Amino acid sequence: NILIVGNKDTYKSDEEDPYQVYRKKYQDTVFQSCYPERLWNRQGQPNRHVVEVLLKE
Amino acid sequence: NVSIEEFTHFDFQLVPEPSPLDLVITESLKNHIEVNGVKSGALLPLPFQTGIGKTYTALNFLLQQMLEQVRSELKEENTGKKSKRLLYYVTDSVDNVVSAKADLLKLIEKQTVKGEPRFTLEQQEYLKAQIVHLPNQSEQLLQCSDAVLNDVLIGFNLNAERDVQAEWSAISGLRRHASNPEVKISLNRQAGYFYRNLIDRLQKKQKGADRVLLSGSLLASVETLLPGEKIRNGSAHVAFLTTSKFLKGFHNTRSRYSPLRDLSGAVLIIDEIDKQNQVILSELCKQQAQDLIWAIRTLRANFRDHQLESSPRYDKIEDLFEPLRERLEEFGTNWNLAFAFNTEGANLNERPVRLFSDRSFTHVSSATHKLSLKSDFLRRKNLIFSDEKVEGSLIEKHGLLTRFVNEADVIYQWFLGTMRKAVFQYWLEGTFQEAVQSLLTHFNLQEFESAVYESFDTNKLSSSKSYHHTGLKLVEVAHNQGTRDTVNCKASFLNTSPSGVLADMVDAGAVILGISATARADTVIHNFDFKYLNERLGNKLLSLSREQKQRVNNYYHSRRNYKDNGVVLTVKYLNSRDAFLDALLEEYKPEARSSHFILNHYLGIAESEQAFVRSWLSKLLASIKAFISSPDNRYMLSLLNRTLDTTRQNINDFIQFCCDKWAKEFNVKTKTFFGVNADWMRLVGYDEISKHLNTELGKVVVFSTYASMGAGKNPDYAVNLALEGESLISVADVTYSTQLRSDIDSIYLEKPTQLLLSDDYSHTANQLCQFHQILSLQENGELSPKSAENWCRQQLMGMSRERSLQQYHQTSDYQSAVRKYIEQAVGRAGRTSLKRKQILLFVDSGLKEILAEESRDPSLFSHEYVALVNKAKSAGEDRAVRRLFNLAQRNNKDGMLSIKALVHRLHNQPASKSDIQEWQDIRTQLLRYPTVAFQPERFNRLYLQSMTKGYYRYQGNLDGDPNSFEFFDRVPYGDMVSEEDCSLATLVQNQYVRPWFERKGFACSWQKEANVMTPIMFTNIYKGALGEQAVEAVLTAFDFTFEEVPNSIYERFDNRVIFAGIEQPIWLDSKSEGYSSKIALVEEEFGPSKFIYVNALGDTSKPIRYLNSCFVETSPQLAKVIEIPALIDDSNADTNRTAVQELIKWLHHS
Amino acid sequence: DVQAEWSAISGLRRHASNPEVKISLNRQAGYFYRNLIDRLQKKQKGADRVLLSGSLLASVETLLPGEKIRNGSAHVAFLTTSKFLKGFHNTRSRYSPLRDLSGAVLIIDEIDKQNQVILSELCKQQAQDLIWAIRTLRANFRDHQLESSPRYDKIEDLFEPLRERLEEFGTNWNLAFAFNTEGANLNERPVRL
Amino acid sequence: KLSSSKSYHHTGLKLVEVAHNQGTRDTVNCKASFLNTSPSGVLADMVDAGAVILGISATARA
Amino acid sequence: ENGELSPKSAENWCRQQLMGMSRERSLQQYHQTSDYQSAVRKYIEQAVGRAGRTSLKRKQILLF
DNA sequence: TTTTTTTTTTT
DNA sequence: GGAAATGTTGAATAC
DNA sequence: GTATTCAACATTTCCTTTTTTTTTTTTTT
Ligand SMILES: [Mg+2]
Repeated sequence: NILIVGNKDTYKSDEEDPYQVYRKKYQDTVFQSCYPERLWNRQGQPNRHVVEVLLKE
Repeated sequence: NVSIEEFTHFDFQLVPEPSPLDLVITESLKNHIEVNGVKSGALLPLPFQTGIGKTYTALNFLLQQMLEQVRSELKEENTGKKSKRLLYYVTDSVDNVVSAKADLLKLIEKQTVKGEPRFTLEQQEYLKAQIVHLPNQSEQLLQCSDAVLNDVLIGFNLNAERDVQAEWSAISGLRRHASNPEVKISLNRQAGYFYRNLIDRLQKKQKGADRVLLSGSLLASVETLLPGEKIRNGSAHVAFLTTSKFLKGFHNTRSRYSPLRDLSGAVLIIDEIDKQNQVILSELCKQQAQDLIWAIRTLRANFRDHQLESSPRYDKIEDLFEPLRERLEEFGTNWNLAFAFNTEGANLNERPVRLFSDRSFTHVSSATHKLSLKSDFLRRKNLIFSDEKVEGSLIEKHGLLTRFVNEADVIYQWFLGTMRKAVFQYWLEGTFQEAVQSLLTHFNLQEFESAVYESFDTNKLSSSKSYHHTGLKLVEVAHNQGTRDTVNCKASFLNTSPSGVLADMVDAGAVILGISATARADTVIHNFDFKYLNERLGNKLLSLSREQKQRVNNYYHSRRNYKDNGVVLTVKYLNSRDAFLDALLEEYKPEARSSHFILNHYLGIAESEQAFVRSWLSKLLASIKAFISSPDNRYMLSLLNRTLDTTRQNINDFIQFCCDKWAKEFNVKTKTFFGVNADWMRLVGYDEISKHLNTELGKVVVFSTYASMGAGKNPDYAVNLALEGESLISVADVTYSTQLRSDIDSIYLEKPTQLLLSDDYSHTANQLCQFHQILSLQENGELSPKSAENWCRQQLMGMSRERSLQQYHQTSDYQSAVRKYIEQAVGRAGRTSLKRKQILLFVDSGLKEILAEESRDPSLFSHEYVALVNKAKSAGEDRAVRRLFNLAQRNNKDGMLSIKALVHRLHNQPASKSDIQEWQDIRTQLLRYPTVAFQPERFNRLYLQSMTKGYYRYQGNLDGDPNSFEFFDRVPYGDMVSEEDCSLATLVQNQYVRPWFERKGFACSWQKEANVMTPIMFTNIYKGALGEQAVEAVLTAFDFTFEEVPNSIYERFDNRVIFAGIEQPIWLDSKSEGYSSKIALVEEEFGPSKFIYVNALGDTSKPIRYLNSCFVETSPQLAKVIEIPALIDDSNADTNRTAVQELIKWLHHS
Repeated sequence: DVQAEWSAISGLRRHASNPEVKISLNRQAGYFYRNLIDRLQKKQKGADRVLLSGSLLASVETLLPGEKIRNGSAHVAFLTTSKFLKGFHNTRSRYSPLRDLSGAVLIIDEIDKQNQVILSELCKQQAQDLIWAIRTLRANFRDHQLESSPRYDKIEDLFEPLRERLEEFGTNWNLAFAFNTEGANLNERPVRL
Repeated sequence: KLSSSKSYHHTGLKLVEVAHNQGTRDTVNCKASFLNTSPSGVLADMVDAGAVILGISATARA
Repeated sequence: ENGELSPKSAENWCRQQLMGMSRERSLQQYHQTSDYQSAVRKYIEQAVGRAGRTSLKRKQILLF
């Protein structure tokens, strides 16, 4: 699972954050997360290096 | 006071010895009368080089038209049918209008024939009175003296009114000391408003019975205050005004007069014709946005029962509005306009919703979702709710919000068009205001007054379809101001492009004489679409011929004989000079460390801009050094993109340092001129450079931009022979009116950068004219429909200005625009006949490849442009081919999306009569003309131009995405559209079909022509029509009678069939649960019936299949549908007589 | 446009000695003040609320003296009768003192003179065409209705008698047709009632 | 309205001017201008709305 | 409304006002009321009130 | 017949 | 919460 | 108005351009 979640500080409580919720809910499930700004270049094209990094992680 | 009797003994046959340009204009307008007739309009583009007599030629033509009117009025005064033929001189800038009027008056005063004056003093006074100038209202007021307007106020008794005299006193008091600028803007604003109010007052004073009789001094003062009155009186018929004023119109005492509504018989000289494209576009972009929800609700509410007088003056007007009332009632019922509208669910406050649509295809919505439209009767609201659709699947099911907005736009524009038609039926232009007011007041629609006034001057597959006649619409859906529970759909429209406006002027009857050196540049961003104008005007678009072009070329050579006199044009292409720039920078700051540091610190260049600045600065400095080291060139002009004003002072000091260094090294003093702006030339006149070259010794560098050096600015200077040396020579074979002047002799040309139109003004905040560019490119074929739709999407989503430029760069329209800039630059710098013995042209090397591809006809090029092109080429992909590919895709996707809408409307019961008629028209056109020899007018988008005559291969999913169609030999192996692939030859060999086809006029074979039907037409319409006609052809001769399937279930079955002696209703379908659903739908309305499914072509040996209502096989007596597999044998076209006999045997068992 | 107008006003203000200059400056300043308050009320209406504090807050309170009254920082106002009847702006909207007179203490100098001033203010309302007004009311109230949500409770009941009266009026007087005079020359002299 | 307190000061007056519409010679408008209350009605409305009014003038009760 | 005019006089004055009326004739209509005299005394009472604004007075003040 | 000069504010 | 690996600011220390 | 040590988040790269790089106008309201 890749969970495109918002920035961690902008969520005021742990249970509001999708991160730290499905992480404790699905205790036996591989997880990976990302922010949705972190897949654009400065011209807006998809950033392939990010998706290779996500896949290898 | 002078009268027309002064010309009684005037010799109208004596004319000055005409130039070849005058002869060319006269010959072209003679031929126009022969070909198109007397009352026809025309468009004559004249690619005349400015500086070789362009303005004199235009004004001499204008003067000849003035004398023709005098001769006609003297000769035909006894007829009484007076026609004061209007002549206009329009151009975009105020100063050019004023200058042209001044030059025409000067030409009247000083023209001579055979050494004798053309006109006497009284004749001169008569002609100069026929000419009028129409500025903006503020400047019109500030021209008039206090005596004139006091006379006007006294004569119209407005002097008694308190507010009128208060404002006039304030304006006068400002006018006494208006030297200050801020005083000037304030005075201009108040003068405009006061002129508006005052003219309103005389207009209401004049319309009624209290009409102040105007004569004598009051008439003169009024005509001075309102020059348009002289046109109404018939005392003047020549008007000098700008394009914006021409589009807006001018007042007289009676009303506002719009020249666009009265173009019949007018002659309209437009200077700088190709600049007027974007001027007209900016005038069209300024329309007031309007709310479609409010508009449709008001139209529906007021058209419900309000009606007109039923008097003789309202004949046939109610019938015009009758269809619109029915449509409004149906629309309000369907979309529940009793309720208001609101957004439900997804937050509209974080972002409103933007919808783009060209009214034909390429629809784009800013919402990622499928915004649908739901009527909640538990509440009383229409809710724009958001299904969670993703932005990527924009080709999904068509939502409801877009349909609602499109239909509302259609109804609104229909109302405006019906208003125009009703105004014409009510009535030639004083009736217009009264007609609009009476119609709007009878219907209680006075709130639409401004919309009708603003828009008045400005079944589709069967029509000539084009963007220029259609335009575009962008609608933003946002919360209403002050409320949080109601939504408005404010819409901004372009109903026509500037090319459409120009073609409308020509169709209305105007003879338009468009003069510009680049009048036929091959770009649609920076010029009118002449492909569209040639399609629409035909041969009313005049063109000077090859012999005429050769004569003009010879005349231009005789005035610019460089070669026989020894003038040489030297061209260099400069690239970056990094070492040269670095040495200069290290000389500028001797004790600094590195030249990169000098650039960063002392010049103030960020790390991002360093490479770009090093590129454009090195070329500029290399050109300047080569200019200074030259022995006798005296006048350089750099043309950059940026201005070198005080905002870039750190670079100006470095450039000044280098200039001083080279002036010392080569021992010639050079005076630079930084920041030659529009402002600089308004403040410090350009004659400062001229005076400097007239009095001082040495060289001169002038820094400017392409934008700064626009049309009408003359950079020539007065020659003082003591300073010039012997480097000036005269290149004209015959010289007259000596007045020694010369012009520029070195120039640097940077590559023009920001070429997409972008005004950045307030009115450009909606980005409408940024969609006009993508849609005009797609019209031309410069973009694939895929690229145009994607660019439209990114423009909706908010696009960087940089990225729009990159999208523009890959068209060949871009390169034609670049060459249009370069050709206009060197053209404006050549305005005299005294030249150096050498002229240097330094060019950015990024312009080399672009200029290498100039391949048009060089007969009318300027000498400098020829030199640039030849030098570019000497160091050495078709555009029409790429245009053919793109236009194949565009005509495909256009028909693909328009057939889908038409079928969806037919399946929406009831089927409207117009839709059925259009369906039949399309099928009849395709049956009669599968291919056409010339590009058709009325059905232009059923066809595509193929590279091979009569056939073409294509690849594309006919029910998938229309962006992914390819076409000619890009696809070697794929589907193929040809006469063979529809089996027309087998169909026409049959002895029953062929008489039917020859009787109906249908084509028995495909003509080998370039225009062939699009793949959507071939697969979805042509084959079905062929099958239906073949089946009807065979069965009608076996005693079947064929009549139309009615509107309740139209297009579900091709034809109702009636056999003689059988009374059970029969239905025909020609080529399971869906078919059973159709079965239930028909039998619900018409009871038990027989349905026939038959294929015209196939194997006749395969047996006939009998099915029930559920499409399950059964006995013939129990069957409800008969499935005839093959009516005509596919091998030899014999009739399947056994199958038809078995069918009629069943029909007897009914 | 804001910078252009403000700079023009400032340059006009730079000398402003001449009376007609003063008149022009007055009109321009009035219109520009109207536009500027319209805009800042827009940005304060939406979610993009500019937080006023310190120097900026004092600047707004100087430009909009009514903002001090809204903020609770000032509660004594000196203004003319005409301004009192018209109301004054704050950063949100226009505040009308007449709609919020509960608990107010109001000192009126030369009270009997204010009869004529109030009358002059009441005379200046805009006239309205009754035919157009009744036809618009009848046309729009025929089927248009409001949301039927808790924020619109008991409001449609307020309009129900008026809708019935509008339909009966339009039936009796035949408002499908427009109105015109017949016979005697209306243009010779209009009718006044 | 006879079952209510009747006074000019809170009924005011109406002046209607019937003329041809602007630009048309076949349609008439009814341009009405109203006074819905007198200044005394406005002053009494302020007092009824809860304002304490301190009217100072040497001729306050002329 | 005040009772200064009879309804007959008020309606005649309204009729003459509608048909155009000279200010001198409207003023003549007004002069017949006692409201006019109260207004006259109001004008006079303020004129001497606005001119009595200090406590230093002559031995003789002349009112003409 | 009676017999004038004053004013504010938004647009 | 792209990763690792490099790198700099601010803060506490603090001699 | 200190100097030195050090722990915490920024930044660039990545199966290698972010892309192109501006000034200019008329008219009514
Ligand atoms: Mg991790």
